[PDB]
Amino acid sequence: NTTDNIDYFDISDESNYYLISQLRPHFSNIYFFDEFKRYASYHTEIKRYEDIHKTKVNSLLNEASRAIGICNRAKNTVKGLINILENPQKFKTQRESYDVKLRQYEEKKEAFRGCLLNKNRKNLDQIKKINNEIRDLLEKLKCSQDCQTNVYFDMIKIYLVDFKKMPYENYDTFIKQYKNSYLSGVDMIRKIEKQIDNPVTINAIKFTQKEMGYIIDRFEYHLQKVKHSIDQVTALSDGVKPKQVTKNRLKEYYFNIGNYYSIFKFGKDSLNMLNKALIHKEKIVHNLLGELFGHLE
Amino acid sequence: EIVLTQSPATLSLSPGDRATLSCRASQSVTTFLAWYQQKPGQAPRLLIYDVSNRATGIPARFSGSGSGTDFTLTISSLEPEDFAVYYCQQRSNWGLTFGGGTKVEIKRTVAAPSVFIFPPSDEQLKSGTASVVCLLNNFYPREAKVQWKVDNALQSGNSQESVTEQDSKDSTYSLSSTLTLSKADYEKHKVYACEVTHQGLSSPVTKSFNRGE
Amino acid sequence: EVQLVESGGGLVKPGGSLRLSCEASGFLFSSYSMNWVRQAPGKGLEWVSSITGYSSEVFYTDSVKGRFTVSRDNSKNSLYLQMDSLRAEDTAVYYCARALTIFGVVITDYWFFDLWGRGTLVTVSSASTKGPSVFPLAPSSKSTSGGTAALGCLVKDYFPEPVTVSWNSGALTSGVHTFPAVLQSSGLYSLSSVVTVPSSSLGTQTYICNVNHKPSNTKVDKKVEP
Repeated sequence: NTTDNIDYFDISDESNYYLISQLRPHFSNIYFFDEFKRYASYHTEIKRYEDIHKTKVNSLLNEASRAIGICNRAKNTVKGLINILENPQKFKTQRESYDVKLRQYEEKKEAFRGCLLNKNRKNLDQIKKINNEIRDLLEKLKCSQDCQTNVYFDMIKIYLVDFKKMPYENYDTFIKQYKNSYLSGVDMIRKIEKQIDNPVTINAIKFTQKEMGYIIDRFEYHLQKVKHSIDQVTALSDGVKPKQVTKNRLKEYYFNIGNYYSIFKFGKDSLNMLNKALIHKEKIVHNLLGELFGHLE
Repeated sequence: EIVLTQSPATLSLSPGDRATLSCRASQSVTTFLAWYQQKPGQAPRLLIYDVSNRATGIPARFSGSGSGTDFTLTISSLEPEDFAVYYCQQRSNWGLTFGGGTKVEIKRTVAAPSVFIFPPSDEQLKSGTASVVCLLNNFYPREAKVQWKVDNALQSGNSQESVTEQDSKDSTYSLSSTLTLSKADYEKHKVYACEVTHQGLSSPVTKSFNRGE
Repeated sequence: EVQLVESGGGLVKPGGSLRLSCEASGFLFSSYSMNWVRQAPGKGLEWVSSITGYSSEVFYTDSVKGRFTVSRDNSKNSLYLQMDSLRAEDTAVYYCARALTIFGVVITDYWFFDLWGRGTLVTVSSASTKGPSVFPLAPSSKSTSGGTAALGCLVKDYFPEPVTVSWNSGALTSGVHTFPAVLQSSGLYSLSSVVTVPSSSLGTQTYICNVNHKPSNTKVDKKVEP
């Protein structure tokens, strides 16, 4: 009944365009930049990226991990604060109320989440800059209204092979069952907390249920986005396939399927983390529920 | 610095015509060029970004074309509102540079200026300076030559002139030339004339006055 | 409402310093890059400097490199320009401009300007603030045209810009041509405001020349009698 990893916490900025994760590469835009270096492979006019793209994105990623590493002192502050609210035995050692200690969790949690953003603010402009350098680089293609779609649909074929490698329904019925068994106990404690006069364990259960909710909606959020990614590129394969498009439409294309794939890789990374986090939180509530029903004397 | 030349420096067309302005660059700027519009007493207004993309809210009559060094802004059929100055600007290389800008103006019938000359006031000469003012009133086109003669001696180097914006009611410009000489130099000579030349005049008219007369 | 409001303009001697502000409202200030564009009187647009959304990078034109500095406070939705060691050629109207950013599948922007402010005037000259002296450019029966007579009002030697000249406190507006000022060799400004009137009206109707110079706090009313 102790949480050793709090990587499930995340925050997006006021743009709602940048979602910061504790897992590498912290920005889904990094995966999109990796996919563009595979786009410049097939085009002879912009093969210079393979040298200029790697030197640019690698420093953005290295600064992204540097930014999140600064908040480690604040990361451990709430990692040790939820270990007190989760464990009644560890809570019975300190000498402060549950509400007074719960406000320390909330205040220091926002400090940790807010730190992840403030340290990455100057990186938010660096992503916009590389996006521009990617768009302007595509202007060097020796086409105007005759740009070739061959490489555009080659990546579509490869992406749907990579997307079937993940079992979507395995994640879908997992969270549906865990959410059904989550609200079960939420609507349950509220109906039995008055029969058993025990405030130490039930307060710890409601808190571990509060974080269980947050982790769940983070799972359903990333689950939809990888579902939306898979459905959209599938329709691109089942849709019209012209041989020639304007140079601006091709830039729309690479940015479309490039972002579609980065959301898939970013979601699949956090979905597996949230899975291991949900089961760990559920193991805590299950055993502190057994202590509530195991001592009827 | 990547300079942007915009010749023709000015266009004189009428509503319904087609204005096709140019902007040429020293170095090549690919297709990273923008077009702005500025009216007197107002801020510039973004018209087109990256050669051919129209900004939001601006009418469809504004078109964009060009690549490399030679670029073109096209207004299909001009409207009374479209008459202003148009600047081009590049974002390719640092040291962001603008073009010289070219003003489009309303073309009307040639109108001759009403010319007037004012002797310096007696209160001004009571201090040390002397200003003779020549006013060219409501003429078109703007191109006008204002020659200052003092005792039929061609003057140069002591004149200053200022011109108005094209009027919103009659589409006419107006000039005010101010020849400011010394008080000692003013009392030395007697006859002061303002010789103007305009396309609306058969021959250069002259307005003159004799000192103290 | 979406707007940019500049502030802090004024007048200083060569080598002095001023700080211009710009308060944005109506949009999320942090997501946009910001710029400064200046326009000399009667001249064209010149880009001064630029700053990114979160002050990650800043850039300057060569003429102000080492003399100016740009800073932004996204908490106060404010853009700043610190102008140190000013020169004569720095006299211009400075504009606050917003960088054109696009919100599609990703955020991207151009180094163009989609939003502008009204701008403020910055004048750098060793000349001191001086009130305008106004002289009547009186009409005469010899200089009259067919049926029109021209009378004016020369606003001579003032500093700095601008002046406002009206006739009969606003009752006379038609036929009026207030001309742009010229910067004399003396460093002082000077202009003339004329009006074309019927020649028959000279002996009966009065013409009052109202000038207002706010920097020097002077207001002059010169009656121009023939």
